[PDB]
Amino acid sequence: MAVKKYRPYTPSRRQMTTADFSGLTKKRPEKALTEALPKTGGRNNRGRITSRFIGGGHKRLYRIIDFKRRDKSGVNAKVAAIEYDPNRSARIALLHYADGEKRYILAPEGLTVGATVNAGPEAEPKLGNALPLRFVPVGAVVHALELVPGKGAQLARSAGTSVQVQGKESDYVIVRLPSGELRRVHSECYATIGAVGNAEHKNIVLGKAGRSRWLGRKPHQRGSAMNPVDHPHGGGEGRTGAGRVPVTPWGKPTKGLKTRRKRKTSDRFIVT
Amino acid sequence: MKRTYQPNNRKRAKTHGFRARMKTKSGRNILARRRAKGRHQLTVSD
RNA sequence: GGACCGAACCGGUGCCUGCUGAAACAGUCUCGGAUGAGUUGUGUUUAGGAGUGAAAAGCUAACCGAACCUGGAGAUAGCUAG
RNA sequence: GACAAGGGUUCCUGGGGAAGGGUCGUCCGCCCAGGGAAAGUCGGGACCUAAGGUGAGGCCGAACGGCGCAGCCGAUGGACAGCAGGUCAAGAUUCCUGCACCGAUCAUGUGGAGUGAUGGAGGGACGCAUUACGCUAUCCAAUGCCAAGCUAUGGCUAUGCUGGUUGGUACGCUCAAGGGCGAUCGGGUCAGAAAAUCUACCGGUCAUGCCUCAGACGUAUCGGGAGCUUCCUCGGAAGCGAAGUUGGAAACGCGACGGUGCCAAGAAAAGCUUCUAAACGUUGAAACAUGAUUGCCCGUACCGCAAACCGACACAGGUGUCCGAGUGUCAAUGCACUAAGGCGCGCGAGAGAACCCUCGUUAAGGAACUUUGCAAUCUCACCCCGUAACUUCGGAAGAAGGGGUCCCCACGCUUCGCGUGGGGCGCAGUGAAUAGGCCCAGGCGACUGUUUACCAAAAUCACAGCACUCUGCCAACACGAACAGUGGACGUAUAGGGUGUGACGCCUGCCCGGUGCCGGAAGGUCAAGUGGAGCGGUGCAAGCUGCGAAAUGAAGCCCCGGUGAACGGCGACCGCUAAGGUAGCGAAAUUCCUUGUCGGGUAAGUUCCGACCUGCACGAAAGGCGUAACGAUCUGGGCGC
RNA sequence: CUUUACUAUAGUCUGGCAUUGGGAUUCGGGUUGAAACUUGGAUUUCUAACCUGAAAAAUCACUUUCGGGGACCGUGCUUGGCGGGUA
Ligand SMILES: [Mg+2]
Ligand SMILES: [Mg+2]
Ligand SMILES: [Mg+2]
Ligand SMILES: [Mg+2]
Ligand SMILES: [Mg+2]
Ligand SMILES: [Mg+2]
Ligand SMILES: [Mg+2]
Ligand SMILES: [Mg+2]
Ligand SMILES: [Mg+2]
Ligand SMILES: [Mg+2]
Ligand SMILES: [Mg+2]
Ligand SMILES: [Mg+2]
Ligand SMILES: [Mg+2]
Ligand SMILES: [Mg+2]
Ligand SMILES: [Mg+2]
Ligand SMILES: [Mg+2]
Ligand SMILES: [Mg+2]
Ligand SMILES: [Mg+2]
Ligand SMILES: [Mg+2]
Ligand SMILES: [Mg+2]
Ligand SMILES: [Mg+2]
Ligand SMILES: [Mg+2]
Ligand SMILES: [Mg+2]
Ligand SMILES: [Mg+2]
Ligand SMILES: [Mg+2]
Ligand SMILES: [Mg+2]
Ligand SMILES: [Mg+2]
Ligand SMILES: [Mg+2]
Ligand SMILES: [Mg+2]
Ligand SMILES: [Mg+2]
Ligand SMILES: [Mg+2]
Ligand SMILES: [Mg+2]
Ligand SMILES: [Mg+2]
Ligand SMILES: [Mg+2]
Ligand SMILES: [Mg+2]
Ligand SMILES: [Mg+2]
Ligand SMILES: [Mg+2]
Ligand SMILES: [Mg+2]
Ligand SMILES: [Mg+2]
Ligand SMILES: [Mg+2]
Ligand SMILES: [Mg+2]
Ligand SMILES: [Mg+2]
Ligand SMILES: [Mg+2]
Ligand SMILES: [Mg+2]
Ligand SMILES: [Mg+2]
Ligand SMILES: [Mg+2]
Ligand SMILES: [Mg+2]
Ligand SMILES: [Mg+2]
Ligand SMILES: [Mg+2]
Ligand SMILES: [Mg+2]
Ligand SMILES: [Mg+2]
Ligand SMILES: [Mg+2]
Ligand SMILES: [Mg+2]
Ligand SMILES: [Mg+2]
Ligand SMILES: [Mg+2]
Ligand SMILES: [Mg+2]
Ligand SMILES: [Mg+2]
Ligand SMILES: [Mg+2]
Ligand SMILES: [Mg+2]
Ligand SMILES: [Mg+2]
Ligand SMILES: [Mg+2]
Ligand SMILES: [Mg+2]
Ligand SMILES: [Mg+2]
Ligand SMILES: [Mg+2]
Ligand SMILES: [Mg+2]
Ligand SMILES: [Mg+2]
Ligand SMILES: [Mg+2]
Ligand SMILES: [Mg+2]
Ligand SMILES: [Mg+2]
Ligand SMILES: [Mg+2]
Ligand SMILES: [Mg+2]
Ligand SMILES: [Mg+2]
Ligand SMILES: [Mg+2]
Ligand SMILES: [Mg+2]
Ligand SMILES: [Mg+2]
Ligand SMILES: [Mg+2]
Ligand SMILES: [Mg+2]
Ligand SMILES: [Mg+2]
Ligand SMILES: [Mg+2]
Ligand SMILES: [Mg+2]
Ligand SMILES: [Mg+2]
Ligand SMILES: [Mg+2]
Ligand SMILES: [Mg+2]
Ligand SMILES: [Mg+2]
Ligand SMILES: [Mg+2]
Ligand SMILES: [Mg+2]
Ligand SMILES: [Mg+2]
Ligand SMILES: [Mg+2]
Ligand SMILES: [Mg+2]
Ligand SMILES: [Mg+2]
Ligand SMILES: [Mg+2]
Ligand SMILES: [Mg+2]
Ligand SMILES: [Mg+2]
Ligand SMILES: [Mg+2]
Ligand SMILES: [Mg+2]
Ligand SMILES: [Mg+2]
Ligand SMILES: [Mg+2]
Ligand SMILES: [Mg+2]
Ligand SMILES: [Mg+2]
Ligand SMILES: [Mg+2]
Ligand SMILES: [Mg+2]
Ligand SMILES: [Mg+2]
Ligand SMILES: [Mg+2]
Ligand SMILES: [Mg+2]
Ligand SMILES: [Mg+2]
Ligand SMILES: [Mg+2]
Ligand SMILES: [Mg+2]
Ligand SMILES: [Mg+2]
Ligand SMILES: [Mg+2]
Ligand SMILES: [Mg+2]
Repeated sequence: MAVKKYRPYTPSRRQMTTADFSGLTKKRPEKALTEALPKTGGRNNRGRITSRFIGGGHKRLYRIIDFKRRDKSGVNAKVAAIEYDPNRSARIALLHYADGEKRYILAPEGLTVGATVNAGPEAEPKLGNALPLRFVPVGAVVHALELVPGKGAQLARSAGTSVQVQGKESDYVIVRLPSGELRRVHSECYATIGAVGNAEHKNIVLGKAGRSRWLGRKPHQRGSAMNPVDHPHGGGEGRTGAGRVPVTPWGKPTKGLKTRRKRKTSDRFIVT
Repeated sequence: MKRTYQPNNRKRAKTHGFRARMKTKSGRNILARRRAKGRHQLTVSD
């Protein structure tokens, strides 16, 4: 449950908090599993800014992860290491397969180095066993859930997030997302036992400005600073609160933005 | 007092190029517009 | 260690000088940052109701509350000159 | 001093004197002519890939066109074989001299068997800071060696002065820090599309061990070397050649991919090593050295922190990297003086008026100047002693304040010196140069940071932190001719978008009536459209036709409820409108009257501080009130000068 | 430049009509108290359209073997609202 606060030897560093480590094996991301071509770049695409800010930050390398894990079903694997992965906010496990191939999976909370893990439907609900929902015990907490059979795990891979399994109704199993939403997923969908690691990422105090910058830049402009031309809230004589509050190109806070869709009848209680 | 013109050949040639003006219709227009009145010697000769 | 003093470098606080300038924005002295949100080389990408902007309506090739060029075009001118 | 850009004969030689040159000009970067530039090894290509640019097919669009996997293009990076000298007036890792290496091809002998892909694997392969050990470049010393000379004005007569003091290659049982390596049998098919004798995984078996030379040394050899010599066509040509010691210092370079620590977690691809598929050969393979033969394309002169590049000038401006010596001064690329080298800035001479710029000193006084101590002093380096309120216990702090500093001798120590004692000198000893004036109060912002290129650097903006709210993943959201594509994101509510607030601490009240927003089965209105009673036109008629309402018809407003870290509101004499101010603050960056009234400070204070409060028109995330530290911020005051 | 000035409009919500099909249930009813040619509505469901993901074949294309969604969505036409985002 370590953090590492600092002394106040600088003006900063008092509030500053970093993360904890030594659960992380010293080893590099190693050979091509990574095959890392993040080539970090701002929101640009066809040449214009789409998602604002995000203009810089430290050079990274993407480590490819196996999200579906279907093919390795019925095959033993033993945890090798736990490594630091940027652009994740979760630890990732290395292991090795019985056939000798190495991959990456995200690291659930409480997974020690050297644990024997087995993917597939027949697997015991030990931590990290990658089995379908139909075979998931009632109310048990899992993560890394597939939204649809095949594809990958689109549900709850961020740190500390989990999805408990509500009682299955049809071949669709009811589940509860970490936003507190209820859903319906095919029982043909895999999931991984337990909750994500990295302790509570949330309470790391993130130092001062520029620690932001170690990551996506985002100076984040506050359009009421801006001139009328640039932004609606802009304009004024001295400080002025709003007058309206649609933003930034009209719109508003509140005012639910989701279209009326076919996924909506697979949905249970959109309210929070 | 750094000025506007920082010569850098092959930048000069990358834009402005005969090769360049050929790739698009808009410059290709300009090209054949210059071949016309204005018996001009133009583009990558200069 | 967005710590301190201080060169390189990056920057422009104050006074002056300069004002047909040495210079279409500088010079001396002074001052700020000087391992960070640092400085900068090369190649490249984004533009005119458009881009960029730690946000002045700033910058977008020495005059940007809408760049330049060519065209409509001898725009129109209840106004001024001749 | 050497390069990269960029410039384009500006270089060298011989001429010239119109113009260009801020004067002149016999001169030049100007004019005429002529000459000069040499590569298998350096940089680029015949190799590789990043961003980005392309892009058959493919996906989309009134057209022109927009996308996009593979592949291709693309150095700013990867990969890759030579050094030492000599020298045209003008080129040199290019030419020649000496010695060397690399590939390709073939011949000869060894070997007489396997070779090894457009495919697999190994590896190429990467961060920031700090740091131990060995070394070199490289510089320093001398009564070390070599060479040449001379005796200056008082002295020296060398133990003085001056200069020089090794580079390459080969070998060597020599010295040597430092640096990285497990080896091998077997198993499992589910791994790498099959393969594999390769890699991965699983299981077994045996300090030291190996491999490596940075660099030192010795011998040899090829260079170079202070100068010496003779010739001289005006000043240069040819020939000769000495010794290379001991002691010290030392990198950002080499030994390396070293050691440790840290969080923000630090390219790709070919060459390269191993392995099979297919194929050829299983008597003439692979491998080795041994000669021979062969070695293409482009760049290379000159300027290059600048009269040669960008600035209209032979322009006080700007331009990326590398090298950048000595003496002194803790250190240093600082400062002063100097070496090698380069230069005195292309008008000149006199005069020594006013005024003007940039400076030096100043009697007594010491801010009285003035909007303001603006400007300019004083202060200054290192060592020692010493040092406040307040504080988030880091700080404030170099708080202020005081002393020391030079030369000689003796002594002690870890001897580039330092300490102690004694002595000497000057007005004075960081003796010249580079180096803070300080303090008490406030206002604003916490903080480092950012901003109006060319009048504003701040109290603006950002900021960590906090809150509301959207978004379940072809996410919300943004670009877009487009059911194309991409960004969000190869992210998945500890995530992403928007909004306002702005360390931290104590906190954040009252009022939803109106506006917005979320949730709202009755009911009111409501479009096209289904339906089409009936009224009319024409024809003799069958019929063809012009309108055309009840009912039914969606989202929306009207109506109901809620929601204020939503827009907002909490004195147009109380006047009624949903309510009328919880703390905290208040003559405030808010105050009209106003120089409010007291108090503090001054000899005298419209300012500043403290009170009060009667708040013209403070007030709780347009946040309220505090706050150590920070500030080329703004305000008032003191010492010092 | 602004907004509860005027007016249109990108955008967006919504009804109808195509793409777009089948079957059960129910109510409304016609043509020959049920039978039944049936015509539509509503919920429900299936699956050939259509969308979409994994598999040695990265964007695609396929026999595909498949897995999910599925008459919705998306898209063309039209109806009404909203619309300083823009003009
Ligand atoms: Mg601690
Ligand atoms: Mg924009
Ligand atoms: Mg946070
Ligand atoms: Mg923010
Ligand atoms: Mg503004
Ligand atoms: Mg606007
Ligand atoms: Mg506003
Ligand atoms: Mg205001
Ligand atoms: Mg927008
Ligand atoms: Mg020509
Ligand atoms: Mg050419
Ligand atoms: Mg020209
Ligand atoms: Mg610092
Ligand atoms: Mg300090
Ligand atoms: Mg600036
Ligand atoms: Mg400067
Ligand atoms: Mg300072
Ligand atoms: Mg606009
Ligand atoms: Mg110009
Ligand atoms: Mg301009
Ligand atoms: Mg204009
Ligand atoms: Mg006219
Ligand atoms: Mg006209
Ligand atoms: Mg007119
Ligand atoms: Mg007219
Ligand atoms: Mg130079
Ligand atoms: Mg050139
Ligand atoms: Mg040339
Ligand atoms: Mg010359
Ligand atoms: Mg000459
Ligand atoms: Mg002349
Ligand atoms: Mg002439
Ligand atoms: Mg002249
Ligand atoms: Mg000459
Ligand atoms: Mg040669
Ligand atoms: Mg290529
Ligand atoms: Mg690529
Ligand atoms: Mg394209
Ligand atoms: Mg591409
Ligand atoms: Mg290069
Ligand atoms: Mg080479
Ligand atoms: Mg090369
Ligand atoms: Mg010569
Ligand atoms: Mg030369
Ligand atoms: Mg040479
Ligand atoms: Mg043989
Ligand atoms: Mg073999
Ligand atoms: Mg060392
Ligand atoms: Mg001596
Ligand atoms: Mg000597
Ligand atoms: Mg020797
Ligand atoms: Mg360097
Ligand atoms: Mg190291
Ligand atoms: Mg390739
Ligand atoms: Mg075979
Ligand atoms: Mg040269
Ligand atoms: Mg000049
Ligand atoms: Mg001159
Ligand atoms: Mg100049
Ligand atoms: Mg510079
Ligand atoms: Mg040096
Ligand atoms: Mg020096
Ligand atoms: Mg020194
Ligand atoms: Mg100096
Ligand atoms: Mg010079
Ligand atoms: Mg002169
Ligand atoms: Mg002066
Ligand atoms: Mg005096
Ligand atoms: Mg005094
Ligand atoms: Mg006065
Ligand atoms: Mg006075
Ligand atoms: Mg001053
Ligand atoms: Mg000074
Ligand atoms: Mg203390
Ligand atoms: Mg202070
Ligand atoms: Mg005395
Ligand atoms: Mg004394
Ligand atoms: Mg001194
Ligand atoms: Mg002086
Ligand atoms: Mg106060
Ligand atoms: Mg005041
Ligand atoms: Mg500030
Ligand atoms: Mg500072
Ligand atoms: Mg300015
Ligand atoms: Mg300024
Ligand atoms: Mg799409
Ligand atoms: Mg995308
Ligand atoms: Mg603010
Ligand atoms: Mg109520
Ligand atoms: Mg008063
Ligand atoms: Mg007043
Ligand atoms: Mg008094
Ligand atoms: Mg006074
Ligand atoms: Mg008074
Ligand atoms: Mg005054
Ligand atoms: Mg005043
Ligand atoms: Mg007061
Ligand atoms: Mg409130
Ligand atoms: Mg407020
Ligand atoms: Mg306010
Ligand atoms: Mg505030
Ligand atoms: Mg306050
Ligand atoms: Mg600052
Ligand atoms: Mg001021
Ligand atoms: Mg003052
Ligand atoms: Mg006194
Ligand atoms: Mg529309
Ligand atoms: Mg309409
Ligand atoms: Mg308008
Ligand atoms: Mg309107």
